[PDB]
Amino acid sequence: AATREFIEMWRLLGREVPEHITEEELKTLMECVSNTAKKKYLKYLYTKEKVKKARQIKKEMKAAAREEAKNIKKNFLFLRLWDRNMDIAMGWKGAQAMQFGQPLVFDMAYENYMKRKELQNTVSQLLESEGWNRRNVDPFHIYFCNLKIDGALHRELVKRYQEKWDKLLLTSTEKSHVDLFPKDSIIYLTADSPNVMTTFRHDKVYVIGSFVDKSMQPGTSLAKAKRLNLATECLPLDKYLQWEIGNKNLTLDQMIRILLCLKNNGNWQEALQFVPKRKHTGFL
Amino acid sequence: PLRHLRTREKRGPSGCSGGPNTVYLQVVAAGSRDSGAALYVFSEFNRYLFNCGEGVQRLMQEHKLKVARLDNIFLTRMHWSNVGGLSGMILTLKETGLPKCVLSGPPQLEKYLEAIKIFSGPLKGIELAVRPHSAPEYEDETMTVYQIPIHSERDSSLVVAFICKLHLKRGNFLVLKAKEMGLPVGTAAIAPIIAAVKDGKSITHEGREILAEELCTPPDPGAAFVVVECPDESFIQPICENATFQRYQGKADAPVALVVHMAPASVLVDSRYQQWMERFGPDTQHLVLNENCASVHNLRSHKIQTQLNLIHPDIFPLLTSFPTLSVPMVQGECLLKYQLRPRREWQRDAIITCNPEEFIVEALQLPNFQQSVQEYRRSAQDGPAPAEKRSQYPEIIFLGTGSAIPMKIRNVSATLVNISPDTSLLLDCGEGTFGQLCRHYGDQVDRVLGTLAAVFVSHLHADHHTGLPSILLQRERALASLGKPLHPLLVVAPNQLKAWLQQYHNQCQEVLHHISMIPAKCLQEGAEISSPAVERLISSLLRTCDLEEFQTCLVRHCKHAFGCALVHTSGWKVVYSGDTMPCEALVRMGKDATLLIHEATLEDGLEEEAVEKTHSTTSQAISVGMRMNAEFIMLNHFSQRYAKVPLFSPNFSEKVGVAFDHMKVCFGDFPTMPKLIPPLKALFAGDIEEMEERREKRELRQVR
RNA sequence: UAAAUAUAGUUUAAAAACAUCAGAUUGUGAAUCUGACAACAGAGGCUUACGACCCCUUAUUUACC
Ligand SMILES: *O[C@H]1[C@@H](O)[C@H](n2cnc3c(=O)[nH]c(N)nc32)O[C@@H]1COP(=O)(O)OP(=O)(O)OP(=O)(O)O
Ligand SMILES: C[S@@+](CC[C@H](N)C(=O)[O-])C[C@H]1O[C@@H](n2cnc3c(N)ncnc32)[C@H](O)[C@@H]1O
Ligand SMILES: [Zn+2]
Ligand SMILES: [Zn+2]
Repeated sequence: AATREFIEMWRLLGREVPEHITEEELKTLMECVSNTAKKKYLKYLYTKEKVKKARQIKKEMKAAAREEAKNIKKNFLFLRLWDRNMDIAMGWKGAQAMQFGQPLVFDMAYENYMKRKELQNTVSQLLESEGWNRRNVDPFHIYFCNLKIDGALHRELVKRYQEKWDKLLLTSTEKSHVDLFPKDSIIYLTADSPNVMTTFRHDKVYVIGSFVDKSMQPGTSLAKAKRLNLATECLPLDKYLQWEIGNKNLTLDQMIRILLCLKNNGNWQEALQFVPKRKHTGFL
Repeated sequence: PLRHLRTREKRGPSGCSGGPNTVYLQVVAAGSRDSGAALYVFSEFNRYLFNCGEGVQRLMQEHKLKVARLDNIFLTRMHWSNVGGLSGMILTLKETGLPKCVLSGPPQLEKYLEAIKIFSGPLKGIELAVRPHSAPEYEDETMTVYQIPIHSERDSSLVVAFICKLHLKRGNFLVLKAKEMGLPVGTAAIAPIIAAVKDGKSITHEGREILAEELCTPPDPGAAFVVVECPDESFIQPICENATFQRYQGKADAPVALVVHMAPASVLVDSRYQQWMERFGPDTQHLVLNENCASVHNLRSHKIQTQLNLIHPDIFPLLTSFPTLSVPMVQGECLLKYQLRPRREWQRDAIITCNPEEFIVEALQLPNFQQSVQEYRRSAQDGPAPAEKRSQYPEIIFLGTGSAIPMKIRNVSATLVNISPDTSLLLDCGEGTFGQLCRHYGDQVDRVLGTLAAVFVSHLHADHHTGLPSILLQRERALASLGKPLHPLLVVAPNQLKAWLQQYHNQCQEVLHHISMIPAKCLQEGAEISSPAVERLISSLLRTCDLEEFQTCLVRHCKHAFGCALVHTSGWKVVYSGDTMPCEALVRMGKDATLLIHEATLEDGLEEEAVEKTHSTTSQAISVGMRMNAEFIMLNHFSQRYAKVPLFSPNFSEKVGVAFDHMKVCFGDFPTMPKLIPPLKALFAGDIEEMEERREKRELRQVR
């Protein structure tokens, strides 16, 4: 193809192009309509290899050091099988969560407003968001709504979870949140909501849009929450925090962590700790 | 600090790069009567402005033309149409933190800078270096400027023409070809000799002599463009026979890409001028800026007026816009672009369009606008008529309600009072005041200027008297058209205003022959009887304006700040207060006034900011009117924070209202004013819901 | 409107550290092993390249006499 040599010459120009690239990555570069998009995408691949090789050089160093130390070189109550034990313990809590835990909904209706770069990141935060829920004392009953089976988000989640996807203790479905819970008990959280949330109510269902807008798209969730007559709310960031830098749209992992602390009787002092410190110059 | 200075210092002596990648020529002012003529040059490393006229800064601020990056401002003539409005331009640069700005043009610029220091104060913080045409050629990272002084057959006969020349840009370097030839590429094996092949220098490699130009694309020789102004007929002959111009037109190795023509229609049709224009060659494009260009510059002002016109057509009148030649030319248009590098072409994509139909539709689709307007229309149009049918005069036209600097919606303070159909006076004259007058009346501007009886200046702040000269020259032109004899205008202003005009008169251009200034000190109550010459001028003011009394006082503002109070033989009294805090002297003078025009710069809760800034808040201004017992209160001189509408305090009664640009108010409209608020809130619902969030944020931030 | 800023797990400084996901029946350095994900707001440009340089959008914080 004409694109293959297109890259090789860029290698002669030293356009920060990686050494080895799979054909799968080549067609992704094909989709790039602009040279700057190709320039940006290639740099991402280049740093991808740089971290891996630096990772590997520092990795074989670990093996070499450990084996050398070994060459130079009772009564127990429990066997060292802790990692397995915690996984089972979290599973039991997770099973209880889906029978009695408060429903937390992740809305997956934003797939049309996401590029591939942001769609990948959304799954990364979704993995972390669910990870923190599992380790929590009182996990939420996480709901994955509007998750099309053939959609990109569903396919990406399967690859990152592999066989664990079918064993996760969460409800994943194609039906909208309005079809699962009463419309009067649903609060669509969003930074653009004119209403400021003061108290975490345990009888309400909170909807978090699984949307990562690196290219800012204000009001996307508000329009969704206004097309259907659903209440909206926003965190009291300005009320308590001296915001100075950055955007007020927090990450999904931070969002669920903030809600998790609030649901555990924590006050705004503890709950808002998870907001990045670089964004605010103190608390009050 | 600023970003651009760091980038410049990073490049060092313009190293690591040649000329700018792209350089285009954009028109900011098409040359209309209201907006004047101006030209804007864009480049990767530098930006230049030509003929900074009155209101030019407003246009650049409105059309996303960044001001914090300008380097030089070129003036083709020392005439208020070209240097006027420059004072406000300098302040804008100072606010942005620009360290130095270079001015080029006639050698009268240095005297003008010290002339503006009388009222503008010290220009500390920004270095003003005047570069007269006698100075050597100016060299930049982008282009060289040749200043040509032209003298017609201080100095009023001097016109400066600029012959710019873009520097040669190094061509692209073909990496693929060099490697095949046997030139290693990569690491230090390419870094040293890549510059040599890029700079056009022959390089020797392993005994092989390689010409740099061979392995690189043909470098751009550097397009040249000319900016020339021909004010009148007396300037054609010197321009045609100028020796310097001949070096760029008849020659074949020094082509001219473009030639800006800031000349009237009569000059262009001249036979001598036509031959000179053709002498540049058929390959030279010609751009003309004059009054023939019909275009809309203040698009936002037109848009908002059309939306407001729906509420009340009379109170919100719609704005009205004011030959085959051998050599073809392109008529100037706002935002019209002419690229000079890398392609020579006319870029017409950025030209704005003024179609009202979109504006009306946009207003109607708003949530509660149409319903509110319809509700008000039936309650007023079909409602009971007032028992007292007041006369159609006096009518107050609020040409400007700005505080410090003009913006898209609000211009600096300026109010026109029409005492009768054949007489009027201006209560204030800020920068661009004439432009508002021309826009508000169009073809009727000359008639209105002919009825101008007197002009009042509250104080020496630049936002109150910087537009007076523009009125004088335009009034002189307007009077000549009607054939009326030319007589000096009556100006009421502080004594120190003479120094700024006297300095300008003796160094820049004769303007005092249009002025018969009455000091504001002798017009106060119980004031000492001045010289008989001043006394007869006072008698003229009352007679010409048909005013029973013209009072004045000292308001709580900067030193030598005065208010106003108009009394008419009929009985109605109009009281105007410039920038002032709540003052007791104003209350005594304006007692039982018919209409009150009071400053409302700041909102509620900004009381502390008002005393330091020496102004009044919305509630403070309203309370003054009630203390004065005025039949109605008009608020103007709003801060630029409330660009569209000020915050509506709960104290707003039926005797108060806000002011808008190009807004006509008559004594018979007072009962209607309270009913116009609900439609205004719907129209400005978005701006209304954004202003109080800052107030909510303000309280928390100060509390913190 | 203008000027500085913007790290999508979080910080540091101009690439790392601590975290995240999958697999592990671990003899108590699992304090590990084999994988997954590594985009310093976004988009479009310039250049042999540069995180440089240059426009445009959104967002944040200040100022708007
Ligand atoms: O462009 C701004 C600006 O001119 C003015 N404005 C609004 N808030 C402020 C402020 O706090 N301080 C200053 N100096 N100027 C302010 O109003 C305009 C607001 O821009 P918008 O795009 O939001 O308004 P609109 O919906 O009418 O569209 P547009 O045509 O002006 O872009
Ligand atoms: C990072 S935000 C991005 C989407 C954003 N709401 C928009 O419309 O562009 C992703 C999700 O986190 C939640 N969220 C982010 N910041 C929030 C805040 N400050 N208050 C409440 N919810 C927030 C929102 O519900 C949103 O669906
Ligand atoms: Zn003022
Ligand atoms: Zn003032």
